[PDB]
Amino acid sequence: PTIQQLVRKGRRDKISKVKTAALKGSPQRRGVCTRVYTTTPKKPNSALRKVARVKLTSQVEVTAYIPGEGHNLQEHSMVLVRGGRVKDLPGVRYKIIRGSLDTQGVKNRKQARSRYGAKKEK
Amino acid sequence: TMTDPIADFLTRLRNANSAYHDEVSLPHSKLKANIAQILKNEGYISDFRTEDARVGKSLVIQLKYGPSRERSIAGLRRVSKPGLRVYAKSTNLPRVLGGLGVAIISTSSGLLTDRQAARQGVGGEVLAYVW
RNA sequence: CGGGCCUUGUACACACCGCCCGUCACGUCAUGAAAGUCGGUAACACCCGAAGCCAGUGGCCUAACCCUCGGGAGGGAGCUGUCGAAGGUGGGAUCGGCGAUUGGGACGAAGUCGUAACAAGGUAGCCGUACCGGAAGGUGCGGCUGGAUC
RNA sequence: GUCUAAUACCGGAUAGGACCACGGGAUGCAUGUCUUGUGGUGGAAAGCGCUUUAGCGGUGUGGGAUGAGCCCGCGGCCUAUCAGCUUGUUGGUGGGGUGACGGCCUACCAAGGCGACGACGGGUAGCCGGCCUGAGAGGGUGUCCGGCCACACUGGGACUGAGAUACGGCCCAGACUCCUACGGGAGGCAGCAGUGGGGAAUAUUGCACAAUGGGCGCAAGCCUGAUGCAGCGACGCCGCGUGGGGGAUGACGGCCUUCGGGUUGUAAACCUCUUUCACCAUCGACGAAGGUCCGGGUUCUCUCGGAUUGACGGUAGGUGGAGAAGAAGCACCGGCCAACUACGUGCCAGCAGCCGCGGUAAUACGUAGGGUGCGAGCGUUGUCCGGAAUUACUGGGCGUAAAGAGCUCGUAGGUGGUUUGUCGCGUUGUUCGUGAAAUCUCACGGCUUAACUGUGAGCGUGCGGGCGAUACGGGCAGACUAGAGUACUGCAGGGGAGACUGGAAUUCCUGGUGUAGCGGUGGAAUGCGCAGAUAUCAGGAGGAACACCGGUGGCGAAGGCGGGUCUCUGGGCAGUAACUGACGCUGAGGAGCGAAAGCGUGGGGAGCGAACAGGAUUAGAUACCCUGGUAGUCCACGCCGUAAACGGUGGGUACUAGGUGUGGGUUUCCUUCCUUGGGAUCCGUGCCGUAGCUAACGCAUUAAGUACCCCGCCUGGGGAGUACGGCC
RNA sequence: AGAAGGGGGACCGGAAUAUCGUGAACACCCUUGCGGUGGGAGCGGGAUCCGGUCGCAGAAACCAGUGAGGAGCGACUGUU
Ligand SMILES: [Mg+2]
Ligand SMILES: [Mg+2]
Ligand SMILES: [Mg+2]
Ligand SMILES: [Mg+2]
Ligand SMILES: [Mg+2]
Ligand SMILES: [Mg+2]
Ligand SMILES: [Mg+2]
Ligand SMILES: [Mg+2]
Ligand SMILES: [Mg+2]
Ligand SMILES: [Mg+2]
Ligand SMILES: [Mg+2]
Ligand SMILES: [Mg+2]
Ligand SMILES: [Mg+2]
Ligand SMILES: [Mg+2]
Ligand SMILES: [Mg+2]
Ligand SMILES: [Mg+2]
Ligand SMILES: [Mg+2]
Ligand SMILES: [Mg+2]
Ligand SMILES: [Mg+2]
Ligand SMILES: [Mg+2]
Ligand SMILES: [Mg+2]
Ligand SMILES: [Mg+2]
Ligand SMILES: [Mg+2]
Ligand SMILES: [Mg+2]
Ligand SMILES: [Mg+2]
Ligand SMILES: [Mg+2]
Ligand SMILES: [Mg+2]
Ligand SMILES: [Mg+2]
Ligand SMILES: [Mg+2]
Ligand SMILES: [Mg+2]
Ligand SMILES: [Mg+2]
Ligand SMILES: [Mg+2]
Ligand SMILES: [Mg+2]
Ligand SMILES: [Mg+2]
Ligand SMILES: [Mg+2]
Ligand SMILES: [Mg+2]
Ligand SMILES: [Mg+2]
Ligand SMILES: [Mg+2]
Ligand SMILES: [Mg+2]
Ligand SMILES: [Mg+2]
Ligand SMILES: [Mg+2]
Ligand SMILES: [Mg+2]
Ligand SMILES: [Mg+2]
Ligand SMILES: [Mg+2]
Ligand SMILES: [Mg+2]
Ligand SMILES: [Mg+2]
Ligand SMILES: [Mg+2]
Ligand SMILES: [Mg+2]
Ligand SMILES: [Mg+2]
Ligand SMILES: [Mg+2]
Ligand SMILES: [Mg+2]
Ligand SMILES: [Mg+2]
Ligand SMILES: [Mg+2]
Ligand SMILES: [Mg+2]
Ligand SMILES: [Mg+2]
Ligand SMILES: [Mg+2]
Ligand SMILES: [Mg+2]
Ligand SMILES: [Mg+2]
Ligand SMILES: [Mg+2]
Ligand SMILES: [Mg+2]
Ligand SMILES: [Mg+2]
Ligand SMILES: [Mg+2]
Ligand SMILES: [Mg+2]
Ligand SMILES: [Mg+2]
Ligand SMILES: [Mg+2]
Ligand SMILES: [Mg+2]
Ligand SMILES: [Mg+2]
Ligand SMILES: [Mg+2]
Ligand SMILES: [Mg+2]
Ligand SMILES: [Mg+2]
Ligand SMILES: [Mg+2]
Ligand SMILES: [Mg+2]
Ligand SMILES: [Mg+2]
Ligand SMILES: [Mg+2]
Ligand SMILES: [Mg+2]
Ligand SMILES: [Mg+2]
Ligand SMILES: [Mg+2]
Ligand SMILES: [Mg+2]
Ligand SMILES: [Mg+2]
Ligand SMILES: [Mg+2]
Ligand SMILES: [Mg+2]
Ligand SMILES: [Mg+2]
Ligand SMILES: [Mg+2]
Ligand SMILES: [Mg+2]
Ligand SMILES: [Mg+2]
Repeated sequence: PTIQQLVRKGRRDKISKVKTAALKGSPQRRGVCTRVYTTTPKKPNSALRKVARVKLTSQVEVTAYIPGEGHNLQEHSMVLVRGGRVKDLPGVRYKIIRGSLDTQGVKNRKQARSRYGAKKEK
Repeated sequence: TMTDPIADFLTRLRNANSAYHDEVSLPHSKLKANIAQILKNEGYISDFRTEDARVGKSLVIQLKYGPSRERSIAGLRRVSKPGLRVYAKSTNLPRVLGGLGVAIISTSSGLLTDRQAARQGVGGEVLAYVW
């Protein structure tokens, strides 16, 4: 509008909010995984969800989802955490990768068998 | 106030062509006369000429229409603006409607359109596209 | 009380048994304030100042030259001042953290009190402002129609 | 403490490219540049070997080549919630210092320089050819390679030398590890490795100097973690395999089933054929018209032609032997999106990017089967671009969706009517130079093709010089009246300010009459009165607002403005064409004006009336209704600076059917037929409507149409016009 | 607010004959005066800069503010 207006003050793009935090440019980052527990989703989709309060190696604290069924995580398991946000829960924005240091792959997994962590067979 | 009588002239052209006016009158300037000359010899209008106005010169141009009531100009657009001047070299001249329209080019060789500018070898100011 | 036709208003469409506002209570999270407190950063002023360059002094040392053979000439060691990093002192600036206590916000649940708005929403509604009130809100003054009436 | 040299050191003689002074001769771009002359001063060196034409040196200088130093135009992040920064700072003189100009430093003198085109400051960051993405413009990024810069444990400084951030040099301070006999010393992997530590995460303490580049020596030769390679990581790209031709009774098994069958499926069994890759065996490299020795070479050179020299490496590669033989997994299948049935589970497990699925029949969870897409890869994450025309230059918008500042004036800036001549800065044409190499594109060439490489042609958009041009923009010197302003004559108006002043009405007071009610409501009550109320008459006090005119109207930038008179005063409109001659438009900031409420001081206070109180209503009633009633409303002077300050529509200008009102002028025809009719034109102000525009509503000559100039503003909703800071 | 917190301070010499600023004489010029123009002697004052010298110490003895931060009350000077 009135190109002189553009030269006095140029077009400046809207601030792109950082989609993922607590990891600081890290595709994955590990955490000591305190306070594993189970929480409820929103008004629809009434269920129980396995989440963990992770002290990440950015010296931060976040909430992560435990994908799949079953976990051996109690209070101090060295977990690897990546992105991915669940729709149902408000404060969940991260996911522990199954099949890492102290997160075993989900048992009895024969379909897709790379997510959730799983060797083929013996 | 009255800025860019070039755009004033071509907007008078647009408004009267859209209103199916046989003829338009406006102030005369040498640039307007040469623009009307280009419009003539490119075939977008019929004759133009000049009155003895009360002050200055008065430029009247006639608008040609087809056998039925179809516009001989499909539109037009000022391109060089007093708020933004646009210049084009002979090697990168604008192409109006891919060629079916023309662009008035101001050059050291005087006012001359896209074909003359390309095959004469100089570019420069691009006043408007008529098409 | 219910029903039908036309028009009007509507934020209702589960269709007024609709929708919907705000406190209060419960939970979670982000965040503001806060006596104070813990850090960082960059300067500034002054003090002390290494090495080091520079400017002065230089009895102690001395192979290149002269010489009257006595020595001399030329140089060196050593000593002081200016500037100077670091350090010290001080008062500010500035960026952060924590903080008893306190304030609002957002999201949550089938909680409590009302019913403020949407129909003339039951006192038309909104705007600014002022005062008042558990709370939505009420009222005054001016304004608007994003309301009405003749 | 003795003793010994040198191409180490010192002293000399001569030697112009030191100097000074005076001059010539050429050129300019000013301090200035070169070639010379005269005179007076000055400064350099060196030797080392020999088969008897083995050879290495040195010094003074003129010019090249190369490297470098410095300076400058342009370009390249965020931020004003950073507006005042600068004293050796700005300049000069005389000096010093430097290789060199230079406040680079110093004595003196003056008081200048930078900045809203963003100084100073805060935050972030190595920069680039490039790389990623995109149609491009753009956006992200700066990793391999290459160029430039900076640094070398942290901080400060000098030395040698042509050349110094002097990584593996020196001096000092500081922090850290080690030895000491405690006095004292040593060390700096961001070189090649490699170790520990952080992380989600990135490797061998290998070989060769075979080649090239480099260092040194007459040379052979020695050094080179440069370099060539080699090992490990699917880390990425490319290439190739894990068989092929037949092969139905369309076999078993599996799955589904409407129980007749379908599907896996020529896919299998079987026959037949050939061995890319892997296996064994063997030969065996190019990279070396190279590097040295010994025959001959007329000497420099050259080969007839003989020995020997490759880390890669017995590697790549050729050939023989054997037989389908040793070699496939990953993801997904509701829509985007290509790919479906069954069983197990039953808001549970769980899936998911999105919107959604699962609560007894799940194409959406787990398993099976089938299928799809891939394939030594397939998925998840993270990051970036795209889609996103959702920051819009290309390429967006602001009446009601987010968006016109409340209004105006005006600073910087942006922008600018008609015409003449010139400059040629922009613009534009051409050439020259540069725009390294590599990268990207085109064409060939070779590694078995490919990835990769090489060559030739584009790219290198930009910049500098010369020669053209002046149409447009810009500068200059002019001109014109059309925009703008002035003058003159008229005109309309609630435009503003001050003073005085008028009447109605309300309230109160004084009196006259007069008696029992008045008031108020949906109905009441509180309340007023019986001490004389309400009512009615007369007089008086006071305050506020100015009925009828009055309108749909007029005026004002907006907010707003009307009882009358007087005084002062602003703007607007029309006409004449008398004057100026573009003086215009807009306007970041800024300044002024700015309803009502509110605030300060002082007045005033009838009526009304936030608060308050009572009454009523009500479940409650902090309300609506009633009765009172304080601030306030009014005045003067300040402050506030906000409104649905709205046409929810910024200003200016030009153009684009009309129809009909109304307000203010001017002008022509029946002109005296008065008719104060008809027409034209200027400026308003409304309604309706065409084209056009719009999501629609609607706007529509007073645009929300068609265009141009300038400004303000928006980028999903909340959080929030809030916090923090700052200004008032 | 003298916020706080710092620095300098003595003597001698030079700058220094007009350094500078105060006061203004002999002898020259002009409307004749307790007059005016210049002129600068001696006499005092202050400040700076440079160099040197001395001590433990230069404000020299005597003299001569402690400062900062947070509350309560009272505004304040005053009065009892
Ligand atoms: Mg009927
Ligand atoms: Mg709460
Ligand atoms: Mg805080
Ligand atoms: Mg010293
Ligand atoms: Mg707290
Ligand atoms: Mg209500
Ligand atoms: Mg209400
Ligand atoms: Mg009600
Ligand atoms: Mg209501
Ligand atoms: Mg209100
Ligand atoms: Mg009230
Ligand atoms: Mg009102
Ligand atoms: Mg000897
Ligand atoms: Mg000699
Ligand atoms: Mg000599
Ligand atoms: Mg030699
Ligand atoms: Mg100086
Ligand atoms: Mg000088
Ligand atoms: Mg000099
Ligand atoms: Mg950095
Ligand atoms: Mg695109
Ligand atoms: Mg680089
Ligand atoms: Mg790197
Ligand atoms: Mg280190
Ligand atoms: Mg040197
Ligand atoms: Mg080293
Ligand atoms: Mg290394
Ligand atoms: Mg680790
Ligand atoms: Mg070598
Ligand atoms: Mg390698
Ligand atoms: Mg590989
Ligand atoms: Mg891997
Ligand atoms: Mg491939
Ligand atoms: Mg073979
Ligand atoms: Mg599909
Ligand atoms: Mg089922
Ligand atoms: Mg599934
Ligand atoms: Mg993703
Ligand atoms: Mg875009
Ligand atoms: Mg995206
Ligand atoms: Mg848009
Ligand atoms: Mg607009
Ligand atoms: Mg809006
Ligand atoms: Mg407006
Ligand atoms: Mg104006
Ligand atoms: Mg203006
Ligand atoms: Mg201006
Ligand atoms: Mg201009
Ligand atoms: Mg012009
Ligand atoms: Mg080929
Ligand atoms: Mg090829
Ligand atoms: Mg190539
Ligand atoms: Mg190139
Ligand atoms: Mg005019
Ligand atoms: Mg008036
Ligand atoms: Mg009266
Ligand atoms: Mg009264
Ligand atoms: Mg009476
Ligand atoms: Mg009475
Ligand atoms: Mg004139
Ligand atoms: Mg402004
Ligand atoms: Mg004002
Ligand atoms: Mg008021
Ligand atoms: Mg007041
Ligand atoms: Mg008050
Ligand atoms: Mg008062
Ligand atoms: Mg009341
Ligand atoms: Mg009450
Ligand atoms: Mg007044
Ligand atoms: Mg506002
Ligand atoms: Mg208004
Ligand atoms: Mg607005
Ligand atoms: Mg407009
Ligand atoms: Mg009109
Ligand atoms: Mg209309
Ligand atoms: Mg529109
Ligand atoms: Mg938002
Ligand atoms: Mg605020
Ligand atoms: Mg504040
Ligand atoms: Mg003090
Ligand atoms: Mg003295
Ligand atoms: Mg001294
Ligand atoms: Mg002493
Ligand atoms: Mg007291
Ligand atoms: Mg006192």
